[PDB]
Amino acid sequence: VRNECDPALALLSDYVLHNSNTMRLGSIFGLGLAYAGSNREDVLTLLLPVMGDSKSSMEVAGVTALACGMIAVGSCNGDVTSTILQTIMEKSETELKDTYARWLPLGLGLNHLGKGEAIEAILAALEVVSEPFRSFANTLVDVCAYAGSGNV
Amino acid sequence: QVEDDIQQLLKKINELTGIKESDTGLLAADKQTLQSEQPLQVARCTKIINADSEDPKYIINVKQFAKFVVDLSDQVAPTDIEEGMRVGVDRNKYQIHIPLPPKIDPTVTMMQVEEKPDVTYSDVGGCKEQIEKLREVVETPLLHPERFVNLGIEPPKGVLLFGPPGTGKTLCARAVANRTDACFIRVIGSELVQKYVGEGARMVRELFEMARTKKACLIFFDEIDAIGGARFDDGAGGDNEVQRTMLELINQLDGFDPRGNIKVLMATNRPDTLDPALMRPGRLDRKIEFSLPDLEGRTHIFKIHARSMSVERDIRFELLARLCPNSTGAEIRSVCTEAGMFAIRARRKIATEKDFLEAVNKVIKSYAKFSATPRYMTYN
Amino acid sequence: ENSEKIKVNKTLPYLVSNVIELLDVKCAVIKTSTRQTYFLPVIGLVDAEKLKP
Ligand SMILES: Nc1ncnc2c1ncn2[C@@H]1O[C@H](COP(=O)(O)OP(=O)(O)O)[C@@H](O)[C@H]1O
Repeated sequence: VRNECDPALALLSDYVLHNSNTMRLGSIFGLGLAYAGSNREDVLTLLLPVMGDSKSSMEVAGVTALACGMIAVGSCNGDVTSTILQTIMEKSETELKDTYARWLPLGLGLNHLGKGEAIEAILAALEVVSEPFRSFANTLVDVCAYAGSGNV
Repeated sequence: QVEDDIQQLLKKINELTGIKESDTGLLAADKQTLQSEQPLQVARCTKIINADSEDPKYIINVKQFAKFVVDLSDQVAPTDIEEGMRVGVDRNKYQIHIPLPPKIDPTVTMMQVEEKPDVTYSDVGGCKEQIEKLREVVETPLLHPERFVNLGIEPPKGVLLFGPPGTGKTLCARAVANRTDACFIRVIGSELVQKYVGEGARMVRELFEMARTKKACLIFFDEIDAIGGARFDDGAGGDNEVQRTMLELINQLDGFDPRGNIKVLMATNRPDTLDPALMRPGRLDRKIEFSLPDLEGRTHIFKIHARSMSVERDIRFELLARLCPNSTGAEIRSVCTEAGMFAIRARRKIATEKDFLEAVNKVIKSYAKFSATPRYMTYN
Repeated sequence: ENSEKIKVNKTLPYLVSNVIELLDVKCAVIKTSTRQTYFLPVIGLVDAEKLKP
């Protein structure tokens, strides 16, 4: 939901603030699910540099991108379009692992869904790195909305 | 069509798409495992005559061939190979390769229900007493198996259902096998008598064989009258084959060596042609009858039956139930659906009182000559 | 003695055969578990008494 009466979700954004392991971790969790429908660039602007900081065991930004994927879902965010284009392509900080590959990949895959010509840079973090998650998703940015078809 | 237009092109995308990477990538789940298990093996099954001691050398008759006293696999102790055990035999080497389990033929397994007949205790109106005991014979012992020990006793390990044709006995089978859980074996006596002499005996065994390896299973016999009920005898030896089959069922059903968690459900219309050896308790304890609904019952039967259709909410099934003295709950069903025709025969959604009244007078009365519920009451 | 006996006897394949006639003209015929009759002129390992149909 949004908050109806008591806005416990929004105040949480105060508690998120820290570039440390478990704090970010479940705050990333909290704020992912906070900012589905409460979506905010801040948490990005919080996590984006933490994402630029790129430390799963400390910055926790790995899974953050996924929580970030949980923020603007189904919308074109030119920033995240560029932002992870500015991180993943850049391979910010620690990234060697297929981790910061994929934490950022699927980060774009959620947010965009249904924008038409605006969703093109989602693959840029996703189908870039060759995995079983790669050459297929190339057209999955197309079905970025349907809910009733896929058996094909 | 625009939505439909979007539908077609969208589907064509995948169609177009799928062909793409198809070109790109051009067995091992199996061809490995196939070729893996190709260097594997076959082993002709064997039937052990028996082993010997001061050493092993197991003694065996295969099948289409003959007996070979032959060594056994190194991987199987000298115990886990009791007699009468279809084991597998290094084909050429002719030495016990691995052990196995027992035959049951393709007639006993063909009747293990797999699925389950949707017939909850909601459709079983007018039997607060019938199902009440049944649940004791079948439900409670199979599920909550504490009390019967906390106090130490035994439940009607088998139970009998009888009544004219149309009381709901087959629903109770279907009802039970539904909310039961155990293994519900549906075996009809029609199944039991075949052609060549002494053939049914194999069925009961298999039945009791398969009943056994699986603790807590419901054997159900609908139409037991078919298998065997009376023990005639004369200068013709007619219903002899079937009689034994009964004795077989009799014997294994409660005579020397316990049976186990094989609970037993028998369904008849004529509970009068049945051998005392069936009837007696031990074999068939709880004896349950399925009355021809009285007053409050049929109302539940009507309400249950009609509860699931578009009926006129003013009309009270009670009146109809009153005009139904002794008709089974089945006929009452021909009415509820009967109005359907009438209700459809004009053009209407909802039925009226008369729609039922007619049905009552249309089914019951008209289809009275037939009924057979009054000839089957005295079990003829 | 022990040597060859183990090779010939050690052969755990054993085709049981129900004796038939115990001709003493030391001869004796037998029908196999394969339903095959072979007149063995050397009852081999197995005393006469051991012998009977
Ligand atoms: N009290 C009842 N409640 C619900 N349905 C009933 C009742 N009595 C009879 N029926 C219906 O009538 C049919 C009678 O079946 P059953 O008595 O098993 O036939 P048979 O007597 O040939 O074994 C069942 O299919 C059931 O749907």
